[PDB]
Order: sequence, then C-alpha cells, then structure tokens
Amino acid sequence: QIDYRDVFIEFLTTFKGNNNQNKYIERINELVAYRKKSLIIEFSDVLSFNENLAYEIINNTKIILPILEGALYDHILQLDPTYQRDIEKVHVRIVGIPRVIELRKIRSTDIGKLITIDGILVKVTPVKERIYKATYKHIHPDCMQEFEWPEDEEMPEVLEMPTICPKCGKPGQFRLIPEKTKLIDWQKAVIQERPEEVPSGQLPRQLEIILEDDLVDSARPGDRVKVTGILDIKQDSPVKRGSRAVFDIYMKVSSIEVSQKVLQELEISPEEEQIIKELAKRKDIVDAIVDSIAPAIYGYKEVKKGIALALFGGVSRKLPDGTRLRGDIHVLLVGDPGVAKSQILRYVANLAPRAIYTSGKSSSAAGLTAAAVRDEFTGGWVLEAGALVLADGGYALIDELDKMSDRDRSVIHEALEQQTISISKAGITATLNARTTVIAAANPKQGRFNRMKNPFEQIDLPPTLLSRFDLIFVLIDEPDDKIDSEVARHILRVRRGESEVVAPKIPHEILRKYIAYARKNIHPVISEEAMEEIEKYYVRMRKSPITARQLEALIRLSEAHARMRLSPIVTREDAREAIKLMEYTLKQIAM
Amino acid sequence: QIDYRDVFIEFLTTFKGNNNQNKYIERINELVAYRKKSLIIEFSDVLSFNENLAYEIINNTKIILPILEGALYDHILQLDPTYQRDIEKVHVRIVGIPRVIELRKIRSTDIGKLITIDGILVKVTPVKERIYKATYKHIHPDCMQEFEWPEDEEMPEVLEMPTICPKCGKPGQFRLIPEKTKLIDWQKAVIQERPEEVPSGQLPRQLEIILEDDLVDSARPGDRVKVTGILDIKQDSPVKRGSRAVFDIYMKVSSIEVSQKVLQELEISPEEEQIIKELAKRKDIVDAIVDSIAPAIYGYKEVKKGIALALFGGVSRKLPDGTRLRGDIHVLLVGDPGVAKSQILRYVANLAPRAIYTSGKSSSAAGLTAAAVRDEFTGGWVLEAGALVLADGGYALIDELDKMSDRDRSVIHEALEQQTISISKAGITATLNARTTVIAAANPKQGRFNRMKNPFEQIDLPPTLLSRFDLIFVLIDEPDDKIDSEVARHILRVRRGESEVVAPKIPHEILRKYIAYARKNIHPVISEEAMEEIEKYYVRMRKSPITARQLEALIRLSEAHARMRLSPIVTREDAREAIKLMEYTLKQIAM
Ligand SMILES: Nc1ncnc2c1ncn2[C@@H]1O[C@H](COP(=O)(O)OP(=O)(O)O)[C@@H](O)[C@H]1O
Ligand SMILES: Nc1ncnc2c1ncn2[C@@H]1O[C@H](COP(=O)(O)OP(=O)(O)O)[C@@H](O)[C@H]1O
Ligand SMILES: [Cl-]
Ligand SMILES: [Cl-]
Ligand SMILES: [Cl-]
Ligand SMILES: [Cl-]
Ligand SMILES: [Cl-]
Ligand SMILES: [Cl-]
Ligand SMILES: [Mg+2]
Ligand SMILES: [Mg+2]
Ligand SMILES: [Zn+2]
Ligand SMILES: [Zn+2]
Repeated sequence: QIDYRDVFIEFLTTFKGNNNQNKYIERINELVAYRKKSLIIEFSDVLSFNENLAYEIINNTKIILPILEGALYDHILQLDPTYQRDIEKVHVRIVGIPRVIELRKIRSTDIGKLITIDGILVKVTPVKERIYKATYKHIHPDCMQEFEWPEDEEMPEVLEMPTICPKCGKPGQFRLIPEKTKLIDWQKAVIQERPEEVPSGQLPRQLEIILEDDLVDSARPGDRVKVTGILDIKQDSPVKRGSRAVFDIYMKVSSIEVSQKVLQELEISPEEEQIIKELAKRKDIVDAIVDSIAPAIYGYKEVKKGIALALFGGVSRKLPDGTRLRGDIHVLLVGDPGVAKSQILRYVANLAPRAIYTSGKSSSAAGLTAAAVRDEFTGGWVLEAGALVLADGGYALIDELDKMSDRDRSVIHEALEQQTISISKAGITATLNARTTVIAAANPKQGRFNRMKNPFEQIDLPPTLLSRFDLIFVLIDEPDDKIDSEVARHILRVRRGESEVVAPKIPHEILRKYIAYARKNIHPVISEEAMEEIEKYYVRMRKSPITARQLEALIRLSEAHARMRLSPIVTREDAREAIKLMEYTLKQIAM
Repeated sequence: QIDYRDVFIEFLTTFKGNNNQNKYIERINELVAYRKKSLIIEFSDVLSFNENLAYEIINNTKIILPILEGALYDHILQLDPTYQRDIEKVHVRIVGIPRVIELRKIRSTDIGKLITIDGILVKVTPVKERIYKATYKHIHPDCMQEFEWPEDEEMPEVLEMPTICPKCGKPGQFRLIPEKTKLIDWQKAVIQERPEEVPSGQLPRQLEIILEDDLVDSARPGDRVKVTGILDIKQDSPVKRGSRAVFDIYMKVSSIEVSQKVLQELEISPEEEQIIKELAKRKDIVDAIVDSIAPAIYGYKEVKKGIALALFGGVSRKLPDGTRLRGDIHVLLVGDPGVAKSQILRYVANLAPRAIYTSGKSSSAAGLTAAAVRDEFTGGWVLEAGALVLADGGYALIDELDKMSDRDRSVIHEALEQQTISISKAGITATLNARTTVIAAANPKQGRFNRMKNPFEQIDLPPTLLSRFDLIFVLIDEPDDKIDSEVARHILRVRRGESEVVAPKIPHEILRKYIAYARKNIHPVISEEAMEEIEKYYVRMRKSPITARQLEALIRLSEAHARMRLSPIVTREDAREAIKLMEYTLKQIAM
C-alpha cells in the first residue's frame, strides 16, 4: 500500500493549466463559492501529472475513488469550514477515462487511442531487449567513425540503417555497436477473451500486446489481467508487400494488472424491492414458492422443496479462521427411467435467471468444467469454459450426469467442493471460479434399480461424487391406479395446447428478482434453538450410518430455509423443516 | 426492429430518375390512370436509395414484401380513394434482385456481378485492418515530406509505394505513417455448401469471402448464412506468376445474415387436391392405405399399419409453455434371421418421395448423423451430413441399425428426441436439423431369441435407444404349414418378370401427394372421447412395466391415425385403434 492521498492533493494544488494557472485550485474555488458538490477532473491531466495515480484510478476505481473524495472534502473544509453546513459530501468525476472494450469488439475507430481490455494471459515470451537508439561504426579505412543512428528520432520497430555515413558522407558497411547502443526491456504476450464471454465450443479471440521496461513480467500465463494501452497495426514481414495491405492489431501496453472476475448483479428496483418485501411478510410464502417451482407436474412436494432451497443456497462464507465455507447446495435426482427427471430440470431453466441447462454428454472439449484447447489458426493454446465455469455465480442444471466425460469426472470433485477448476497446459496454469449451484439428474446403469439392491451401486457415479450432494432423491415409479391416472390426466392436459391452468402460484419473473435479492442482501445467522435441535438430531440419526458431511448439509439447508424466510436467523421450525426433508430422502433410499 | 414502411414510401416519393424526374411518382400515376395492379421496381434503384431496404428485400423477402404492398396500397388509396372500387390489392415486383446461385455452380459469367449464395460458415479470421488510403514519408535529407499515396486512387489490395516521390520527384526510401493513414476493418471467412446439397461421403466445396467495416463479425463458425456480394479473382501470391495463370475465386461481401434452412414442399395440383378429398371420404381408407403400403408381402397387417402411421406422423408442435413437442413417430422392427425386415424397409423406400434407404453401418464418416471432417487440399474442416440430416423434413429407412458406429450411438439419441445433431470441432459449433422420421430393422446379437429371455437384451441397442421408438415389432417366424407355403408362393411369383398380381391398392404417386398434403394441412386436435379412453388405458396397462413415455407415444399415434382420416379431430375410434396396435406390439414381446 502507498499513499495516493498526498499525490492527489498535491496534483490539485500544483498542476498547471494552459496559462500556467493552477487549473484545479481555481476549480475548487468556484465549487466552494457556488456550493457545488462535484469536482470534474480530466483524466489526461492526472495521467500527465502522476501515472501511478492515473492507473490506480483505472485498475482500482471502486476503492480509490471514495478515498479521493474524502481527501478533497477535508481539503475543502480547510478552505472554508462553512461549506459543511450546506454539503455533507463531495463527488469527484473523472472524465476522459479509457473506454473498456470487449476484446472481440475492437474496430478501426480504436486504433491510436488509450483503451482497456479484460482478459486472461495465455502466453508470455522471455524478456528480450529492444534498441531505441543505436550506435553504428562505419567500417571503412577512411572513416571508421561512430555515431548514434536515428538522429533526433527513435529507431523504428523495424531496424533501419544509414545509406550515407553521416560522419563521412560516403556509403559502406555499418557494424552496429552494442556497447554504445541503448536498450529497453521487451516482452510479447498474448491475451484471450474471458472464458465467460465466449459461446460454448467457440474459440476465444486473441490479441498480441507488448510490454516494455517496467511492465515486463507483470504477470504469468493463466492470469486474469486488465491491460490498458494503445492499439496499433503491425506485420510480421515489415515494410514489404506479402499478401496485401492488411495488418494485424496489437496493443502497446501502458499499464497491466492481474484482476479478479466481476460478476454483474441484477438490477434492483426499489419498486420491486418493496413488492418482494411484501411477499416476505406472506405466511404461506415457503409453500407457494415450492408450489410455484414446477406446476406442470403432479406432487413431488418434497423434491420441489429441495430445488427451492438449492436456488436460495446457504451462507457461503469464506473466512480466515476456517478458509472457505461453501453455501451453495447441490441436489441430485436419481430415478427410474420415465419418472420426469430430464423434464423437471428443463422446467427450472425456464425459471433460470442465471442458469445453464445442459447434459452429462457434451460435444465440446470443455464439457461441464473447462479445458485448454489448441487453435490451429494461431497455433497457441487457449482456455474454454464448460458449464460450471460459465454458470459461475449461478445455477447449472445438469441432465444425464450419468453419461459424463472422463475428463469431467476427474475435475468434477474440485468444482463441487472447492468451487474452482484448475487447468495446467503448455505454460498455462489458471484457476477459474466455479461458484455454481448444481442440480443434476441421473439414471442407473441398466434401468430400474427398484430391486432390493442398494440404489447407489446401480448408478454410474462414484460414491465420492455422491457424498458431494446435500440432497439426493431416489425416485421410483410404482403404479397406484389413482396416481397413474393423475399423471396421465396431467400429461394429456399439457399435451393439449394452451388453456392450461398450470401457472406458478407465485410469479416467475418476480421470483427471479425474489431469489437474487435473497442471495445478495440476506445472510441468515445460526440460531441457538436450531443449534440444539440439529445437534440432537445428528446424534439421533447416527445412533440409527450417517456422516459428518450430512451434518454439513444440514446446516446449509437450514440457512437456506431461513433465507426464503429472510429473517435472517435460523429457527427451530427452520432446522426441523431441514431435517424433515433430509429424513424423507433417507427413508427413500430404503426404496 | 426498424420500420421499412416509411423508407419504402420515401423511396417512391423522392427517388430521382436519369432526368431528375421522380421516376416512381410517375409509375404510380400511370398505374392509377390505367388501373394497373402491379408496380415494377428496379432493384438497383432501391439499392442506391437505401441499402438497408435493398438487403432486407433480399434476406427477408417473404415477410417484407406483403408489408410493402400494403404500404403502396394505402399510398394509392390516398391518391385516388376510388382505385379501391376496381382493385383490392397491389403487387410490387422487384426486377433485378441478385440471382441465387448454388455454390458449386459458380462460373466465369458470375465474376463482376451481384449474386447471393447460401451456405454454412466454417472459418473466420480475427478482425484485422486494411489500409485503403496511405500516408507516406520520403526518408531523404533533401525531402523528408509526407503525402497520401494512391492519389485520386484507392490503395490496391496489394501494397504499392511510389518509385518517384511526388513532392520532391527524387526516388529513395519510403516510410509508412500509420497515424495519418486511414484504416478499414477486414475479415476473411470460409463458407461451404449446405450439407444437404452434398452427395454422401463427398467433400463440400468451399469459398473465401471478405467482410469489411460493419460486416466484420456478422456471424460465427457453424452458422448457416446468406451472403450477397460480388465475386472476383485473387492470387495468394500477388503479381508474380506462381505455377500458372489460374486464379481463385472469392466474394467481396455486401450483405451477410444468419439464415434458416428452407425445405421445399411438393406441388399439389388443385386437381390432385380435389382427388385427395374424394379419396378421404372413402370407406376403407385406413385399410386401403395399409394394403397399399407393401403388397409384395402377405400379412403383417399391423406392421403395415405401424409404418402407415409413421409416415403421416403426429401433431409435432414447438411452443414456449412446454417448448418442443415431437410429432414424428419412430418404428423399429426387431426380428429373426430371414423374417423379411430388410425387404420391407426397401419396399417402403420405393414408395419413398422424401426418403433415404440406408444401412446401419456406413463407409462415410458422417454415417447416420453428421460429423466434422478434414479436407487435405484446403486444410480446413467441414461438415458432412449423414442420413438423418439429409433426410430432414422426411424419412430415413435404416436397415441393420444393429450395426452402427461408435459416433452414431453417441449422438443418435439427440436426433431421435431433439431432432437435431450438434457438432463441435475446431472453431466450429453447428446445430443441424434432423427432423426426420425413422423406420429401422434390427437383428438379435446372434440369432433367434424365442427363448424365454427378454427380447431387447438380445438385440444390440441400449434400452435407452429402444425407449425412443413409439412402436417396436418383435418378429419371430414359426412354421404353421400353410403360412410358409404362402411365402413360398409369394417369392416364386416375385420371380416372374412382369406385374405380379398384387401392387399398390391405392395409387402410390397419388399417395405420396396424399401424405404430404395430410402432413402440411392436417393438424388433428386431441378429442374429449380420445382423452378419456387413452387415460383409462394408461392406468389399465400399467396394472400388470409401462412408462409415461408410452403415453406421449400413444397420443402421437392417435393424432397420426386421425391425420389419415384428415378430420382433423381425434375420436374414440382413434385412441382405440391407436391402443389396439400398441397392445398387439406388447403381446408380441411375450414371444
Ligand atoms: N408428475 C408428473 N408431472 C408431469 N409430468 C410427468 C410426471 N410424471 C411423469 N411425467 C411425464 O414424464 C415424461 C418425461 O419422462 P423423463 O423425464 O424424460 O424420463 P427420464 O428422466 O428417465 O428421461 C414427461 O413427458 C411427462 O409428461
Ligand atoms: N411375408 C412375406 N412376404 C414376402 N416375402 C417374404 C415374406 N416373408 C419372408 N419373405 C422372404 O424373405 C426374404 C428376405 O429375408 P430377409 O428380410 O433378408 O431376412 P433379414 O431381415 O434377417 O435380412 C425375401 O427374399 C422374401 O422372399
Ligand atoms: Cl466504458
Ligand atoms: Cl476514445
Ligand atoms: Cl475466473
Ligand atoms: Cl434465382
Ligand atoms: Cl447477373
Ligand atoms: Cl440445418
Ligand atoms: Mg433423460
Ligand atoms: Mg437384413
Ligand atoms: Zn564514414
Ligand atoms: Zn521527397
């Protein structure tokens, strides 16, 4: 950490304008005299005064700005303590700040200007050296003198020689002198689009960037970075023809920092915020939701409640004392073929605000996780995001998880538990966030597993994976004349076109907004009561087989129930509900 | 959306002819004075007045045309309200719209003209920049000046710098000045023939196309597109003779849009249409059709009825509430060695208007589905279409399905259920329509399975696949003296050269025409009576096994039957007949 508060104040009080006037001393004065609450700062001014500050404003905008406003405020109360009786705070507005362009939208209108790109590094060359001023010796018996070539002019990226010795005037052989030539650190790197911004199966576009001097080695392959610089056009075969008058685009980096991915939340309407605030009050809230989850289905009151809790999720707090505590809850539905599994998933996607519906079988290399791929056209490797990476921060409804890739099975455990996926290929080592909630459907290898034989050996999924699902609903279909009829009826109605009173009790769009608010602003805290009940339940159920991992889920489900409750506090009623669901699942395994 | 209605009217009221006259104001006036019902518009005129409209007419002809006609009509009733007592509608005719050429038929007579090709994108280069107008500096101590090069002339594709400085007149070294040079976005892409238009196992031809400025990135690899532009010739190695004076052909794009595949229907002569209604009123129509399916075989009344319903298909309806509903019905014939399966398929192929008879094993990489293949001569990948993709919108009579590729088993579930096949290879990700009805034959792993052993395990196809066939006819051949005798006769007869007595009971040609009509115009609506019968049956058959999948099939078969009725309303008779067959197939399992 460094103090940008003094450079900022120093910049305001000493920067010089077109007429050697203190541009900002005067602007701060008017602001005072007219009781204004914003100071308009030009980016180029700061950039020219102190590059470090300029870039801190670009790379750490959200943290640095509030500090600068505070420093400006204190500075103002110093000029006039009275300002405070009229204004509580000041706003600094930086105009002229480099546009943020998505890598794949770079056009000719951007060449020559200062912009900023977001991406991931996939290649770095070793540090080399560039000549920005040479010294040649005119090997000639009458001459043999030396001189700095590009006179009053930096050498070109292409290397140019002196046709006519400027010391002797006569041509000849020029033998570059290294000892007296000046050098600058150079490094070529390649950055690709952020995996999340690329359509499944598609190759992520790439861009060449040049780091020089102090920027050399600011990052390593596999790093997510924010690069700011000027784009220009180049050619591998310079100043000559070749195939045309077509040029490649590359950036001359000015600043580069490793960054963190920023999920973009959904717009909250204070109108909606209260609307939701209203439903929360409602008493049959918990049940409407479950009943709104997937109407085009008869019953499954419990199964629907599972999905419901999954959508809201648990605490999800990662802290020092005990590192990461995952709040996302995963739900798996194993069942007899034709029991609506593959169906129910698809239905939730239609409710999906931030989801991805996909199956255990993929046609893309990434699949359900991620992977490094080779790009024939560029010859370099790149990272492609599978479903869990694309679904980060959201939901990933996985169907036929039974038929999942070999590559997927390997890294699958990491994504569900660690909530990340690490990739190592070529010189690339990157860790992508897979903070996503999972709801998958699975079938037993041969078909109905209803046979007294255990349910889990019948499914093509290692018991290691199973232990990772907070709730697993073993499903079987036994005909109960009435129920079959019920299902039939339901199906016949759905098949017959429109006119179907199969609408969610609660409103979908309004529910989406419901959940989001629910995951962003509400963070349930464990209750004393819950703690007691669950604890007793745990010993009880174990006295019955169970694992501490189940306990892990228990707490998560409780938190979830409470999040729909938005208390935000857990309550015995909560826990109870949580354990209730959990037991129903266990008696289910008994088939 | 944009409204082309005002631009259109604007074009009519303001366009200017060769003699500054309002060309169209006068054409509209004569149309009025002479009570004409068609306005002739020249494509070139529209194109020169407003490119967006010109291309909307080219890319969205079917939708845009009626709108323009409507707008012209109103413009007309405005000039003369009376025009309406003599004419109801006006037609706009666009003379001069670019011709639509099949990629493989491009010839020298097309170079230089505006045409339109239909294809699928397979490669896209990253966005580059092209100099259309440069700025050059004369590196020379006496000159050192600047100047835009191609004077009054755009820089050519190839880079050409002045031999003699136009400022000083004296030759020397020239240094490009990027900052003062003007750039235009550039992109090279490769388009291939529509998979459907390419013979099995054959490589689809390709074409280089150049996108510039705002056409850059109008699509991605894997996309079906409609490109409009001018073809020209190029040499990868400019101005120098390579191997000969032969040139490649590429297109300079003017317009490119992602398109949808357009199946072309059969032409119903209103005579055939009336004939059709007469046939429909007929008494033994259902049985007529079955007897006409394949007389060259005796019996198999139910099998012939199955095939029959498969051709007419179910409702097939894609809508939001329950997204995609599949109407195509799939039939599978499992049997003993020598029970006539292979023969029957091929016989139904003879009646095939929109079908592809083909075996389970293929010698082509595509096979039954599709696949990305590599082309050695061009070095790029391409998409090839298998039987289900070529048969889209039609039928695919598969024989010996038992013997199918590894790649096939993988993606076939998609084809039968989703009626699509997705492919991901290199930077290509495409989804090809596979809306095709399947009728296959299959043999048991080794032989006769009469054994008490369950039929399906003996045929090499995962139960997952079988569950996708609405009707499966397990066949077995027992002697029963007389019947064998019947077959002998048939075969012996079939050996006579001309016209063995039995043949289509109903006119084949007329039948094809029949089905097509049925499928296009008929859309049977489920019926109350049907609803209850089927429901009561669902519960009944489940009382002794059965699945909801059986339900969605039952409903489709009903619709099909009613479709041959052409009501279009299902009836109690429907379901009844539908379930009748369904039962027969089930009793058949017991072997
Ligand atoms: N309770 C139910 N509510 C609505 N539809 C049901 C229900 N039970 C079964 N179905 C039917 O089951 C069908 C889906 O079966 P499916 O989920 O594809 O089996 P699987 O999961 O093994 O692939 C749907 O078309 C639906 O009509
Ligand atoms: N009902 C039938 N009508 C006409 N021909 C039949 C009939 N049943 C059997 N055949 C004879 O069976 C032969 C075809 O046997 P085939 O279908 O090739 O056995 P598979 O299906 O195992 O390959 C034909 O040449 C045909 O003469
Ligand atoms: Cl921006
Ligand atoms: Cl800008
Ligand atoms: Cl990330
Ligand atoms: Cl045409
Ligand atoms: Cl022409
Ligand atoms: Cl298609
Ligand atoms: Mg399924
Ligand atoms: Mg055969
Ligand atoms: Zn010299
Ligand atoms: Zn000159």
